[PDB]
Amino acid sequence: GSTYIFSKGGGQITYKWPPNDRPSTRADRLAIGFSTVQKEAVLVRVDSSSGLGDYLELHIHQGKIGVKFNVGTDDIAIEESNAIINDGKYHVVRFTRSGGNATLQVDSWPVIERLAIARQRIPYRLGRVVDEWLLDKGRQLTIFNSQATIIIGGKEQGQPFQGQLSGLYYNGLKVLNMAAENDANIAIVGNVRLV
Ligand SMILES: *[C@@H]1O[C@H](CO[C@@H]2O[C@H](CO)[C@@H](O)[C@H](O)[C@@H]2O)[C@@H](O[C@@H]2O[C@H](CO)[C@@H](O)[C@H](O)[C@H]2NC(C)=O)[C@H](O)[C@H]1NC(C)=O
Repeated sequence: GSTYIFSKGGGQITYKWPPNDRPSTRADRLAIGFSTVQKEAVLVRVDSSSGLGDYLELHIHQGKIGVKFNVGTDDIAIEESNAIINDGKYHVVRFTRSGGNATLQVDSWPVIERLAIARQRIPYRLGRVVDEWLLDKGRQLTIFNSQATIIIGGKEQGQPFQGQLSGLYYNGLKVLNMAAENDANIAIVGNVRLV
Protein backbone atom coordinates (compact mmCIF):
# COMPACT_ATOMS: atom_id res chain seq x y z
CA GLY A 1 0.00 0.00 0.00
CA SER A 2 2.65 2.46 1.19
CA THR A 3 5.12 2.73 -1.67
CA TYR A 4 8.53 4.35 -1.45
CA ILE A 5 10.62 5.33 -4.46
CA PHE A 6 14.37 4.91 -4.07
CA SER A 7 15.83 7.42 -6.55
CA LYS A 8 19.33 8.08 -7.92
CA GLY A 9 21.98 7.69 -5.24
CA GLY A 10 19.93 5.35 -3.09
CA GLY A 11 18.50 5.79 0.37
CA GLN A 12 17.63 4.01 3.57
CA ILE A 13 14.65 3.34 5.83
CA THR A 14 15.66 2.00 9.22
CA TYR A 15 13.41 0.52 11.88
CA LYS A 16 14.89 0.10 15.34
CA TRP A 17 13.14 -2.13 17.83
CA PRO A 18 12.88 -0.43 21.22
CA PRO A 19 16.17 -1.56 22.80
CA ASN A 20 14.08 -3.57 25.23
CA ASP A 21 11.70 -5.42 22.91
CA ARG A 22 14.50 -6.81 20.66
CA PRO A 23 12.89 -10.08 19.58
CA SER A 24 14.35 -13.56 19.09
CA THR A 25 12.38 -15.90 16.84
CA ARG A 26 12.16 -19.50 15.70
CA ALA A 27 9.96 -18.55 12.73
CA ASP A 28 9.90 -15.50 10.41
CA ARG A 29 7.46 -14.08 7.83
CA LEU A 30 8.59 -11.44 5.35
CA ALA A 31 6.59 -9.98 2.46
CA ILE A 32 7.43 -7.15 0.08
CA GLY A 33 6.38 -5.89 -3.34
CA PHE A 34 9.09 -4.38 -5.56
CA SER A 35 10.08 -3.09 -8.97
CA THR A 36 13.65 -2.54 -10.23
CA VAL A 37 15.89 -2.90 -13.28
CA GLN A 38 18.99 -3.62 -11.18
CA LYS A 39 21.11 -6.70 -11.71
CA GLU A 40 22.30 -6.51 -8.07
CA ALA A 41 20.79 -4.92 -4.96
CA VAL A 42 19.96 -5.50 -1.30
CA LEU A 43 16.32 -4.72 -0.56
CA VAL A 44 15.83 -5.61 3.08
CA ARG A 45 18.17 -6.71 5.84
CA VAL A 46 17.28 -7.58 9.42
CA ASP A 47 20.40 -7.48 11.59
CA SER A 48 20.86 -8.63 15.18
CA SER A 49 22.50 -6.70 18.05
CA SER A 50 26.17 -5.71 17.81
CA GLY A 51 28.45 -8.65 18.62
CA LEU A 52 26.10 -11.18 17.03
CA GLY A 53 26.31 -12.73 13.56
CA ASP A 54 22.56 -13.29 13.04
CA TYR A 55 21.01 -11.66 9.99
CA LEU A 56 18.40 -12.10 7.28
CA GLU A 57 18.95 -10.54 3.87
CA LEU A 58 16.61 -10.10 0.91
CA HIS A 59 18.59 -9.24 -2.18
CA ILE A 60 18.77 -9.57 -5.95
CA HIS A 61 21.74 -11.31 -7.58
CA GLN A 62 22.04 -11.74 -11.38
CA GLY A 63 18.42 -10.61 -11.91
CA LYS A 64 17.08 -13.18 -9.44
CA ILE A 65 15.45 -12.64 -6.05
CA GLY A 66 16.73 -14.59 -3.05
CA VAL A 67 17.23 -14.53 0.69
CA LYS A 68 20.34 -15.27 2.71
CA PHE A 69 20.29 -15.78 6.47
CA ASN A 70 22.40 -16.91 9.40
CA VAL A 71 21.00 -18.08 12.73
CA GLY A 72 24.19 -19.31 14.37
CA THR A 73 26.18 -22.00 12.46
CA ASP A 74 26.09 -21.87 8.60
CA ASP A 75 24.86 -19.17 6.22
CA ILE A 76 21.68 -20.43 4.52
CA ALA A 77 20.62 -19.38 1.04
CA ILE A 78 17.30 -19.72 -0.76
CA GLU A 79 16.95 -18.33 -4.29
CA GLU A 80 14.30 -18.22 -7.00
CA SER A 81 16.55 -18.88 -10.00
CA ASN A 82 13.92 -19.33 -12.76
CA ALA A 83 12.33 -15.86 -12.75
CA ILE A 84 14.25 -12.86 -13.98
CA ILE A 85 12.59 -10.16 -11.88
CA ASN A 86 14.63 -7.03 -12.79
CA ASP A 87 12.32 -5.89 -15.60
CA GLY A 88 11.05 -2.69 -13.99
CA LYS A 89 7.73 -4.43 -13.30
CA TYR A 90 5.90 -5.22 -10.05
CA HIS A 91 6.60 -8.49 -8.19
CA VAL A 92 5.68 -9.77 -4.75
CA VAL A 93 8.11 -11.83 -2.67
CA ARG A 94 7.06 -13.90 0.32
CA PHE A 95 9.54 -15.57 2.61
CA THR A 96 9.02 -17.77 5.63
CA ARG A 97 11.57 -19.38 7.91
CA SER A 98 11.22 -22.14 10.46
CA GLY A 99 14.53 -22.92 12.12
CA GLY A 100 16.80 -23.82 9.21
CA ASN A 101 13.92 -24.60 6.85
CA ALA A 102 12.66 -21.84 4.53
CA THR A 103 10.10 -21.09 1.83
CA LEU A 104 10.28 -18.41 -0.84
CA GLN A 105 7.48 -17.35 -3.14
CA VAL A 106 7.74 -15.04 -6.11
CA ASP A 107 4.65 -13.80 -7.96
CA SER A 108 4.77 -12.03 -11.32
CA TRP A 109 2.32 -10.90 -13.97
CA PRO A 110 3.98 -11.63 -17.33
CA VAL A 111 2.25 -10.34 -20.46
CA ILE A 112 4.10 -12.74 -22.78
CA GLU A 113 3.75 -16.42 -23.70
CA ARG A 114 6.69 -18.11 -25.47
CA LEU A 115 12.29 -21.26 -30.99
CA ALA A 116 10.67 -19.02 -28.33
CA ILE A 117 7.54 -16.96 -29.13
CA ALA A 118 7.17 -13.19 -28.58
CA ARG A 119 3.37 -13.44 -28.09
CA GLN A 120 1.92 -10.36 -26.36
CA ARG A 121 -0.76 -11.64 -24.05
CA ILE A 122 -3.22 -10.66 -21.35
CA PRO A 123 -1.14 -10.43 -18.15
CA TYR A 124 -1.61 -13.47 -15.90
CA ARG A 125 -0.32 -14.56 -12.49
CA LEU A 126 2.86 -16.62 -12.58
CA GLY A 127 3.74 -17.94 -9.15
CA ARG A 128 6.91 -19.70 -8.08
CA VAL A 129 7.53 -21.36 -4.75
CA VAL A 130 10.81 -22.74 -3.48
CA ASP A 131 11.05 -24.77 -0.28
CA GLU A 132 14.37 -25.54 1.39
CA TRP A 133 14.50 -28.23 4.10
CA LEU A 134 17.31 -29.33 6.40
CA LEU A 135 17.47 -32.95 7.65
CA ASP A 136 19.51 -33.28 10.82
CA LYS A 137 17.72 -34.66 13.89
CA GLY A 138 17.38 -31.05 15.16
CA ARG A 139 21.10 -30.41 15.37
CA GLN A 140 21.81 -26.98 13.90
CA LEU A 141 20.55 -23.75 15.60
CA THR A 142 17.04 -22.42 14.98
CA ILE A 143 16.78 -18.95 16.56
CA PHE A 144 17.35 -15.58 14.94
CA ASN A 145 18.56 -13.88 18.14
CA SER A 146 18.16 -10.27 19.26
CA GLN A 147 16.79 -8.55 16.15
CA ALA A 148 17.76 -4.86 16.34
CA THR A 149 17.30 -3.20 12.93
CA ILE A 150 15.26 -3.68 9.79
CA ILE A 151 17.18 -1.70 7.20
CA ILE A 152 15.54 -1.22 3.79
CA GLY A 153 17.58 0.00 0.79
CA GLY A 154 20.92 -1.80 0.73
CA LYS A 155 23.34 1.11 1.25
CA GLU A 156 25.20 -0.46 4.20
CA GLN A 157 26.02 -3.54 2.09
CA GLY A 158 27.44 -1.29 -0.66
CA GLN A 159 24.57 -2.47 -2.85
CA PRO A 160 21.88 0.28 -2.90
CA PHE A 161 18.39 -0.45 -4.17
CA GLN A 162 16.95 1.82 -6.86
CA GLY A 163 13.31 1.49 -7.86
CA GLN A 164 10.07 0.90 -5.98
CA LEU A 165 9.41 -0.92 -2.71
CA SER A 166 5.94 -1.35 -1.15
CA GLY A 167 3.94 -3.28 1.42
CA LEU A 168 6.75 -4.57 3.60
CA TYR A 169 5.60 -6.99 6.23
CA TYR A 170 7.94 -8.43 8.88
CA ASN A 171 6.67 -10.48 11.87
CA GLY A 172 3.56 -8.28 12.22
CA LEU A 173 5.39 -5.04 11.37
CA LYS A 174 4.03 -3.09 8.41
CA VAL A 175 7.30 -1.15 8.16
CA LEU A 176 6.66 1.08 5.15
CA ASN A 177 3.18 1.93 6.51
CA MET A 178 4.79 2.86 9.84
CA ALA A 179 7.32 4.99 7.95
CA ALA A 180 4.44 6.79 6.21
CA GLU A 181 2.71 7.39 9.58
CA ASN A 182 5.91 8.96 10.99
CA ASP A 183 6.71 6.20 13.52
CA ALA A 184 9.23 7.35 16.17
CA ASN A 185 11.40 4.25 15.59
CA ILE A 186 11.88 4.88 11.86
CA ALA A 187 14.58 7.02 10.21
CA ILE A 188 14.64 7.90 6.50
CA VAL A 189 17.86 9.04 4.79
CA GLY A 190 18.99 9.51 1.17
CA ASN A 191 16.95 9.98 -2.00
CA VAL A 192 13.82 8.17 -0.80
CA ARG A 193 10.26 9.48 -0.96
CA LEU A 194 6.73 8.30 -0.25
CA VAL A 195 4.44 7.92 -3.29
C1 LIG B 1 12.57 -28.62 9.15
O1 LIG B 1 12.12 -29.71 8.38
C2 LIG B 1 12.31 -30.99 8.95
C3 LIG B 1 11.78 -31.94 7.90
O2 LIG B 1 10.45 -31.58 7.58
C4 LIG B 1 9.79 -32.79 7.18
O3 LIG B 1 10.43 -33.35 6.05
C5 LIG B 1 10.01 -33.00 4.75
C6 LIG B 1 11.22 -32.48 4.00
O4 LIG B 1 10.87 -32.36 2.64
C7 LIG B 1 8.85 -32.00 4.71
O5 LIG B 1 8.29 -32.08 3.42
C8 LIG B 1 7.74 -32.36 5.68
O6 LIG B 1 6.78 -31.33 5.69
C9 LIG B 1 8.26 -32.68 7.10
O7 LIG B 1 7.75 -31.75 8.03
C10 LIG B 1 11.56 -31.12 10.29
O8 LIG B 1 11.84 -32.32 11.00
C11 LIG B 1 10.93 -33.40 10.68
O9 LIG B 1 9.59 -33.26 11.18
C12 LIG B 1 9.16 -33.94 12.37
C13 LIG B 1 8.88 -32.90 13.45
O10 LIG B 1 7.84 -32.07 13.00
C14 LIG B 1 10.13 -35.03 12.86
O11 LIG B 1 9.47 -35.99 13.67
C15 LIG B 1 10.72 -35.73 11.65
O12 LIG B 1 11.41 -36.89 12.06
C16 LIG B 1 11.64 -34.73 10.95
N1 LIG B 1 12.13 -35.26 9.70
C17 LIG B 1 13.43 -35.40 9.44
C18 LIG B 1 13.74 -36.12 8.16
O13 LIG B 1 14.35 -34.99 10.18
C19 LIG B 1 11.96 -29.97 11.21
O14 LIG B 1 11.13 -29.98 12.35
C20 LIG B 1 11.84 -28.62 10.49
N2 LIG B 1 12.36 -27.58 11.35
C21 LIG B 1 11.57 -26.68 11.91
C22 LIG B 1 12.18 -25.84 12.99
O15 LIG B 1 10.40 -26.53 11.58
